[PDB]
Amino acid sequence: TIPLLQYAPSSQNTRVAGYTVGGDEQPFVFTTDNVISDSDFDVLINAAYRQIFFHAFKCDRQQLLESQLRNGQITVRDFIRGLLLSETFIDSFYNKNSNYRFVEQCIQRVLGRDPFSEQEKIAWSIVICTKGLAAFVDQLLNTDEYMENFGYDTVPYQRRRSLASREQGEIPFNIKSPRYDAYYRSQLGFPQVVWQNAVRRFRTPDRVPQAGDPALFLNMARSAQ
Amino acid sequence: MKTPLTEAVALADSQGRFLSNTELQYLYGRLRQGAFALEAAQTLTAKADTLVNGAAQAVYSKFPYTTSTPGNNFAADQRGKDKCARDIGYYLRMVTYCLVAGGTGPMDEYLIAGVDEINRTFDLSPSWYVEALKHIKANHGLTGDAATETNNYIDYAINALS
Amino acid sequence: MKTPLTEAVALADSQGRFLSNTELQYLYGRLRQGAFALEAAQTLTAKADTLVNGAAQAVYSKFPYTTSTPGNNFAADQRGKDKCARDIGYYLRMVTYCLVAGGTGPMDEYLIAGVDEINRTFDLSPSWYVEALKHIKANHGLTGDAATETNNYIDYAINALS
Amino acid sequence: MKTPLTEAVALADSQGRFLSNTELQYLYGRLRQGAFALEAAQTLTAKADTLVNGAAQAVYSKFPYTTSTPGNNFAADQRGKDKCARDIGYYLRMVTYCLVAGGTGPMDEYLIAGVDEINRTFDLSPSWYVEALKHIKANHGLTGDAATETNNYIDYAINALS
Amino acid sequence: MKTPLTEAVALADSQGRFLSNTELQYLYGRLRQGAFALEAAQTLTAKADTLVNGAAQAVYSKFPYTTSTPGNNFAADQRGKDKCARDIGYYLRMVTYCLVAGGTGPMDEYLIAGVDEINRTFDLSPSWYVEALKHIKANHGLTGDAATETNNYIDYAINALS
Amino acid sequence: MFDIFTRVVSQADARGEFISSDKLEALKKVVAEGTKRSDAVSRMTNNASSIVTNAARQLFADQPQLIAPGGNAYTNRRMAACLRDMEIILRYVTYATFTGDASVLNDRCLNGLRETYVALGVPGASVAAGVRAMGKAAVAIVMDPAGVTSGDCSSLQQEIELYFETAAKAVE
Amino acid sequence: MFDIFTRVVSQADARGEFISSDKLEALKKVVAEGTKRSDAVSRMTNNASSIVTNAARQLFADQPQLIAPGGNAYTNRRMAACLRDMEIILRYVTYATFTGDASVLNDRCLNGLRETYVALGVPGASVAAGVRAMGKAAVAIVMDPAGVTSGDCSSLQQEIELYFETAAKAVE
Amino acid sequence: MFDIFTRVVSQADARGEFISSDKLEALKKVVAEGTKRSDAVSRMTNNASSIVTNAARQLFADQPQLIAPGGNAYTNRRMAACLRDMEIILRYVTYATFTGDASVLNDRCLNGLRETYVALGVPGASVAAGVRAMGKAAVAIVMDPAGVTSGDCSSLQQEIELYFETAAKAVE
Amino acid sequence: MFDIFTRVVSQADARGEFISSDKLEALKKVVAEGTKRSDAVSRMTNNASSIVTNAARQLFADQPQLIAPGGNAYTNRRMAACLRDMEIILRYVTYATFTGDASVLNDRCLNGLRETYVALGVPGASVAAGVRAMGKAAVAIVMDPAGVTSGDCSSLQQEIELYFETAAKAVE
Ligand SMILES: CCC1=C(C)/C(=C/C2=NC(=C\c3[nH]c(/C=C4\NC(=O)[C@H](C)[C@H]4CC)c(C)c3CCC(=O)O)/C(CCC(=O)O)=C2C)NC1=O
Ligand SMILES: CCC1=C(C)/C(=C/C2=NC(=C\c3[nH]c(/C=C4\NC(=O)[C@H](C)[C@H]4CC)c(C)c3CCC(=O)O)/C(CCC(=O)O)=C2C)NC1=O
Ligand SMILES: CCC1=C(C)/C(=C/C2=NC(=C\c3[nH]c(/C=C4\NC(=O)[C@H](C)[C@H]4CC)c(C)c3CCC(=O)O)/C(CCC(=O)O)=C2C)NC1=O
Ligand SMILES: CCC1=C(C)/C(=C/C2=NC(=C\c3[nH]c(/C=C4\NC(=O)[C@H](C)[C@H]4CC)c(C)c3CCC(=O)O)/C(CCC(=O)O)=C2C)NC1=O
Ligand SMILES: CCC1=C(C)/C(=C/C2=NC(=C\c3[nH]c(/C=C4\NC(=O)[C@H](C)[C@H]4CC)c(C)c3CCC(=O)O)/C(CCC(=O)O)=C2C)NC1=O
Ligand SMILES: CCC1=C(C)/C(=C/C2=NC(=C\c3[nH]c(/C=C4\NC(=O)[C@H](C)[C@H]4CC)c(C)c3CCC(=O)O)/C(CCC(=O)O)=C2C)NC1=O
Ligand SMILES: CCC1=C(C)/C(=C/C2=NC(=C\c3[nH]c(/C=C4\NC(=O)[C@H](C)[C@H]4CC)c(C)c3CCC(=O)O)/C(CCC(=O)O)=C2C)NC1=O
Ligand SMILES: CCC1=C(C)/C(=C/C2=NC(=C\c3[nH]c(/C=C4\NC(=O)[C@H](C)[C@H]4CC)c(C)c3CCC(=O)O)/C(CCC(=O)O)=C2C)NC1=O
Ligand SMILES: CCC1=C(C)/C(=C/C2=NC(=C\c3[nH]c(/C=C4\NC(=O)[C@H](C)[C@H]4CC)c(C)c3CCC(=O)O)/C(CCC(=O)O)=C2C)NC1=O
Ligand SMILES: CCC1=C(C)/C(=C/C2=NC(=C\c3[nH]c(/C=C4\NC(=O)[C@H](C)[C@H]4CC)c(C)c3CCC(=O)O)/C(CCC(=O)O)=C2C)NC1=O
Ligand SMILES: CCC1=C(C)/C(=C/C2=NC(=C\c3[nH]c(/C=C4\NC(=O)[C@H](C)[C@H]4CC)c(C)c3CCC(=O)O)/C(CCC(=O)O)=C2C)NC1=O
Repeated sequence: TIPLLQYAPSSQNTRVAGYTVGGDEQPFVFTTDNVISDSDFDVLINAAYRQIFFHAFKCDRQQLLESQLRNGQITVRDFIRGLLLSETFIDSFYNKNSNYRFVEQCIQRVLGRDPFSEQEKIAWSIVICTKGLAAFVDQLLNTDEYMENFGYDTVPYQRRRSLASREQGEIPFNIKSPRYDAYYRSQLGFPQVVWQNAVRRFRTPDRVPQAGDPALFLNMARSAQ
Repeated sequence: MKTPLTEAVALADSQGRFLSNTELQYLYGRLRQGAFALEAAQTLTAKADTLVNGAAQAVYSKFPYTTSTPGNNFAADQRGKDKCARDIGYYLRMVTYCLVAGGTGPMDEYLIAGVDEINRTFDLSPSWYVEALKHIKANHGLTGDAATETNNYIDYAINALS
Repeated sequence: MKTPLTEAVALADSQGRFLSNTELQYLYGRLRQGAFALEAAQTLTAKADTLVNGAAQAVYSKFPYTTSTPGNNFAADQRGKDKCARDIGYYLRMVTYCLVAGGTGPMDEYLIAGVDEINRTFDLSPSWYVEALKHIKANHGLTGDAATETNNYIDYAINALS
Repeated sequence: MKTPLTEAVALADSQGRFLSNTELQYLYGRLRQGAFALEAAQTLTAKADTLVNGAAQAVYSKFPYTTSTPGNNFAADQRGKDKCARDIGYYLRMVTYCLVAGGTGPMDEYLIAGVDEINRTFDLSPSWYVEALKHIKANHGLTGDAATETNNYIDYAINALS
Repeated sequence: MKTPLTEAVALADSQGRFLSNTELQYLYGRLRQGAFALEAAQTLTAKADTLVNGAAQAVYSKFPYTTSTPGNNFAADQRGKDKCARDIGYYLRMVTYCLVAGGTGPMDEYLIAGVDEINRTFDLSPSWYVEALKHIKANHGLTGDAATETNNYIDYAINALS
Repeated sequence: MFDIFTRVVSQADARGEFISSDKLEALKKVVAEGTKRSDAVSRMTNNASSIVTNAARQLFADQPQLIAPGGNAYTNRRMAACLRDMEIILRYVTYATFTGDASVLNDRCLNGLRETYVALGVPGASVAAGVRAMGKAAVAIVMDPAGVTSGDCSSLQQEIELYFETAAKAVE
Repeated sequence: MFDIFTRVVSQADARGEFISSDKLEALKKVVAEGTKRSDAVSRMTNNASSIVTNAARQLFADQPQLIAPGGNAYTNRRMAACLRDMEIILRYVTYATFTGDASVLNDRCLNGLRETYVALGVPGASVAAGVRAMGKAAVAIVMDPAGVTSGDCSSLQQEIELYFETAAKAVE
Repeated sequence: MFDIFTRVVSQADARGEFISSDKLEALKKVVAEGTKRSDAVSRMTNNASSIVTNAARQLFADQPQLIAPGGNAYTNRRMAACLRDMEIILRYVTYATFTGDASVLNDRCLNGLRETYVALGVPGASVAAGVRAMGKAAVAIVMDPAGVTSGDCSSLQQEIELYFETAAKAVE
Repeated sequence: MFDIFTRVVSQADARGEFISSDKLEALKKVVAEGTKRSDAVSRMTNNASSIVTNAARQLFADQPQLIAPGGNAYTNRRMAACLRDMEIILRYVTYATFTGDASVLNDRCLNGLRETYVALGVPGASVAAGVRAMGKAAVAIVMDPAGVTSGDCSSLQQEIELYFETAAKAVE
């Protein structure tokens, strides 16, 4: 069928080479092949959850993918695919956002980079409505950038967020993009005002005692004999 | 958001296919459900106030250490029992919403997704709400088909809590 | 593989949950469907042979250049018309399977997924099978509820072809 | 598997670089820890049996409805109290393992990862083990630096349970 | 950015947990390091000017073709030798920063990440800075614990260059 | 993504008490007219292709630029993509009258569509004329009765005109 | 992944002619007994949690090694994972009696499960005893007639015993 | 991501000469007070859960809307997410006083948090009151002495008040 | 991935009682010799590059095929990859003597390495000779004492010979 629009790429910290070195701003990398103990599976599963769902609660966790991955038949790439097509991601991210903001969020969380331009999210928003969320996630995983940067056996991360000798590099994309936007919090109607200022009690205004007032000596008379 | 209609739309939507005959059946099968379901929601709305009061009675009679031992979580004083009336009223209202929508999605969205951390951090033993929902499912006195729907309904509530 | 039951199982598997109240309605709504659907499948099995012969008659009468012009795709000689009887018999049999299963999944799996390349490479104009399915949906003569559902079912066939 | 040495190895493996000068300090800082830690593990091994018996005493005195109300989870009969001795002995032994390893990884691997579902499905209120660990951290009587390390230690246990 | 404290924070952030006994162990092990490290940074600051002059002397005596052959990279004239004083002063200052921070992260961030392309494109043979760092590690004269850090320290510099 | 049943649910939850009796008469008559509603949707759905080609055929008869060279829908994949967009708008308005609420329509397809058509260079008023003509054919396809039980299908004709109108005004 | 309706479909397609009349009597009585079938499934999943804890509590009363140290289900996450596995096997046998076919059961969960339990070191006979006791309780939740119209259900108790038996024999 | 040691390093590098003696007296007394600093952090994270529930329980006693229906923290996952956010802010302020610098706090969590809470519809002043009460309890937990040698932690009481204040003012 | 502390932990857990006193004398003397252990690791990784080039330079002096055309390490990226492999084996044996256990070595790098070198066509005995010569130089960086306190490192020179030997025998 109809191919994608050709959108020109824009400059970013990713398409550039970069001379990376081992520091902490580099995300700890979680790979299926070397975790081989039972606890390190828990750390990897927690990290993939932190990326895809932002701290999934026990309701959001899928027993089948975690079980099957601890046995080792599942690849972590297939595990991320199963997370994206799972209903808690669809419910939290595909439902509440429009197609364009969903593609923005999904590119950030699968590929680990911001989309290059608005026309890229526009060009990728054809395929999700025409061919389904499964085909969108499948075509996203099959692209060569996800494969060269992470591969089969690596949980993705935000790639080259922070440059050397910077205080800040970049917003971590978990802070930057939450699941609501302004448009759907308007539907939920959340800014109901806290209204705890200027209540205007009607009781009579207190007047400071004038010089020579009897009360002025009340507080010392209470302390005296 | 689990109603049969939105899941039909999500299936057609995920697939990308147009609405079909398979989706259509759900709508007139939602007739087998809804023709009693709206009646049962109304009669639960009538039964509601005595249901929460009896459920509070059953929870206090099952666990006397709640009404005895002083604590923030326990209903020793008045305000704890007010929190209990609030919590069981929330549970009964989510049962009514779950009954009107046709699926567990309102109940699964408004109650179930955070109940594990709330029961962990705030020291609310879920067997209390087990007692409350079991007393409700014994006391509601639904008739025929509507009653059967609630059991599947209220058992899902207990299974999410347990 | 689209039947309402397997889609309920697929939804519960993707959501990783036990079948809820909504799923249960699904099958007794498959009663609203199936109580006529199996009757209509039997009466289509009886109607079948005159249906394919009349559909071949209608396709040959609509497009005389098929029976006139010599070609591999066109039914000039006997063996082309034998291929036509095979193709329309396949279409009618997939309609019967689609009617018995309850959803479009047998028809969508056995016919629809490759029909675009076959019509492109083998020079089979889909308006021929449009004529054939329109003649079938006019000639089948189903009674009451069964006929409208079949009509809707056959419109999905034409919409996949067009 | 959280010990400082395996985390240094994991950091060096994830970065793909051999241990630096900073990595070396880690182990001679494990000297500030271990020079009291092995002593404290031995004295906990000596204190162990009276610790579990006093913790069972404190849990039964805090919650009399456990020893009163008949149930599978509650310690009404002998075998329930035997399960309690098993559970608190497991908790104390994981504290000793956590103390010897130097990090929370044995305790986090052997106890913490499944405690939420076990407390949910088997009706074990975690405030019981809160009482047990608070009684242990009051009763162990550790001296100097060893006592403080355990306290950060036992508070992590309560924070995982609460 | 490799100091032991920021790596402890990075480990706790990647695992999503709070600190443990290990963080305390890490920093009071940074006492085993820092109680000599700040002394050694001060005495290197005092030794600094004669260190760069002797290192320039050793590099010129090891490789006479630098002071002989005319070129932009070679220190034939004055300004080349000024560039050499700048380069070895940068190396010694990064050693001092690496000593004060406690880990290789300042040195690995300010020197190591681009040294391969700079030595490739600008024709700076790294064996020159090998000579310079070997002369520094022979000439600095730090007794006891300080010497081990430097060898561990300055050997990492040579291993990054070689 | 909102059914009208869960519209009543979410409004009563933001209120915070039980569903009142007046809303229950309304929901009961919704249940008595949802029969009309659901298969009104599918009636709209079956000729959906012929509706799409007739509306596009009329649109390119009315505006000869869009098949003229230099126009927006001139080359072959752009013309096919325009047919894809008109099919998508019809399918989502079909979903919206199946849910009984315009929330799926305004939620799933319309919202960023205005900015998409402006940023692409696509005319919006041409789409507005297309969805309006498509809606006229849509009710009439769903309104006229041929081989169908006589019924109160007029209620849908109202709401489906509202849904097509919201689609055309939100495209702009 | 096969409904018994599409079992008849796929068998008649591999044959290649229409569905015969004898299969249509059988499918009609399937339709007349599927009422029993579907909500037999849901009353089985009514007490699914208490069924799971009762079967596991019986299993660890019968085999005291599995809660003894050194046993397979001894530590806390391994015990929780065993409860997860028993819940999964009950849920899939529930899916299988909802489809009316054991194809979902043998297709979705049982097949690699034998090799998984052998490669993990997990005992298989303990699982077999657990699923057998779980099946006994499962029908009896189903076979009991309290609070419901009473009609013959000798078919469901039959087929669910078959499904639990296939589960236990395929675990081995 | 900056330790105060590498704060001195990066400032002396942007200067471009060696670290002066006055900064070395300051760093030596940093080394003599970092003992207080590091395990001040851990006694703050000792009662971090009870601190979080006490601050949230006070906040929902002060503002009854947030547990009233229609409020921001009303439903169960939104309330759990609010507890998650308060735990995260406490944990990052704990990291910041462990590094000894507010750079981790302003760098890791605070910066986009202002825009996130505005775009979500979340009130910011409620968070500000929560972090202020949480900071009061935080120093006092660390400040109070139970089984610890008496010492001058005034700087710690000082600097952690600064860190909580920067957190609350950057939330706004 | 196993520290010797958690080796004692996991063995005592599979036993299922507390850690005995004899293992505690052993672990205390482990703590008294781990000083030697950890920075034995770092002085091994002090000259790791020169160790790698000296072992490779000796290997290609001993086997002139590997720099002859047609050999395995002949072209430039294959020679660079061989240097990468020797650096990786040295780094992992360095990790293994830092953990104090060969579990990281046999767990992280050695296991599939045998099959990788056979399936690539890479000679294994050449790697075995390389790791053996590399181990000799490795202890002697450690083994010879210059400008430092004398010590009983015989036990430890010991363990790194064991680790290099396991590496060379597992390459084969
Ligand atoms: C809509 C779904 C929903 C659920 C499930 C829910 C649970 C819930 N129950 C709470 C409190 C409570 N719930 C209870 C009720 C009980 N505790 C007991 O010990 C009794 C046995 C039981 C009475 C049945 C009590 C006593 C509190 C008070 C906690 C406190 O004051 O700190 C709180 C803390 C909020 C507050 O401070 O008012 C939440 C979030 N809230 C919700 O909005
Ligand atoms: C189960 C679903 C199914 C479909 C849809 C199907 C279509 C189909 N029709 C075919 C041929 C054909 N189909 C036709 C039929 C027609 N062509 C005309 O021009 C007439 C108007 C029309 C008669 C209605 C003819 C004439 C061929 C012969 C092509 C040839 O001999 O090269 C072929 C080539 C296979 C062969 O060589 O026998 C396929 C795959 N096959 C299937 O198995
Ligand atoms: C190594 C870490 C570890 C933990 C944490 C653990 C918890 C644990 N406690 C259990 C039972 C138990 N634990 C208790 C203990 C108590 N319940 C109460 O009501 C008392 C207040 C409290 C006594 C302090 C009891 C009574 C049971 C019995 C449940 C039963 O018999 O069904 C069981 C069920 C296993 C069995 O049937 O023997 C597990 C898995 N097991 C572990 O292996
Ligand atoms: C990671 C495991 C670990 C911990 C927990 C630890 C704590 C720790 N705190 C210490 C001192 C101290 N800790 C405090 C803390 C305080 N005093 C107050 O009155 C304040 C309220 C409070 C700070 C808010 C003080 C005042 C000292 C005095 C000695 C010193 O300056 O270190 C010391 C000095 C050495 C010793 O006590 O034997 C230790 C060991 N050391 C460790 O290795
Ligand atoms: C902070 C870490 C840091 C490093 C490592 C560094 C290396 C560095 N050395 C340079 C130049 C240089 N470095 C040298 C030094 C030498 N060349 C020789 O042949 C001598 C043997 C050796 C004296 C030891 C010379 C001669 C140049 C001049 C290149 C030119 O003028 O084109 C330049 C080019 C910049 C310029 O034009 O001034 C860089 C970037 N710069 C840095 O900022
Ligand atoms: C789910 C809701 C949804 C909508 C509505 C949507 C629209 C949409 N329409 C597009 C293009 C288009 N839209 C049109 C539109 C028309 N042609 C005309 O002349 C008329 C003015 C108008 C017909 C009404 C044309 C010609 C293109 C192709 C422009 C191009 O691709 O270069 C594109 C660019 C991708 C492509 O198809 O090449 C998107 C994403 N995408 C979505 O996901
Ligand atoms: C999916 C298979 C299926 C179909 C086809 C179906 C149609 C269907 N249309 C119905 C009603 C109806 N259908 C119509 C439709 C119309 N009347 C007009 O005059 C208009 C021109 C036209 C709409 C454009 C009307 C007016 C009714 C009246 C009853 C009602 O409101 O449902 C009913 C009510 C129950 C009954 O008739 O027994 C059925 C069954 N039900 C099914 O299960
Ligand atoms: C969809 C079908 C499906 C099944 C059935 C399945 C089973 C399965 N069971 C597992 C573990 C387990 N299975 C058991 C089983 C038991 N405990 C006992 O003592 C008894 C012998 C038996 C209870 C019947 C135990 C203890 C573990 C944990 C072993 C471990 O994780 O170390 C694991 C390893 C992952 C983990 O849970 O840690 C898988 C993948 N996975 C699947 O995807
Ligand atoms: C999802 C919500 C829902 C439920 C729960 C439901 C159950 C249900 N069970 C029914 C029948 C029945 N159900 C049973 C079940 C049994 N009789 C026995 O003696 C056995 C022990 C047991 C099976 C193990 C029987 C025998 C009938 C007779 C009518 C029929 O065949 O459907 C019917 C027929 C219609 C009616 O009763 O009004 C309903 C409604 N329908 C629903 O819509
Ligand atoms: C690392 C730093 C970091 C922070 C701080 C952060 C905040 C953050 N808070 C959120 C929600 C939230 N935040 C709150 C906040 C509160 N409830 C109230 O009523 C008070 C006004 C306030 C408590 C202080 C609530 C209720 C939500 C849930 C809103 C929703 O999810 O719909 C969300 C949306 C995702 C979700 O949890 O559902 C993010 C990303 N994320 C980060 O990565
Ligand atoms: C990470 C930075 C760092 C290093 C490098 C370090 C090394 C180090 N090695 C030491 C001791 C020692 N190191 C050795 C090592 C050896 N003696 C031999 O004859 C053998 C050939 C060789 C082992 C192969 C010995 C024998 C001692 C004696 C004291 C002791 O047992 O620690 C000590 C004891 C305290 C001191 O010397 O002041 C230090 C500091 N400490 C540190 O903080």
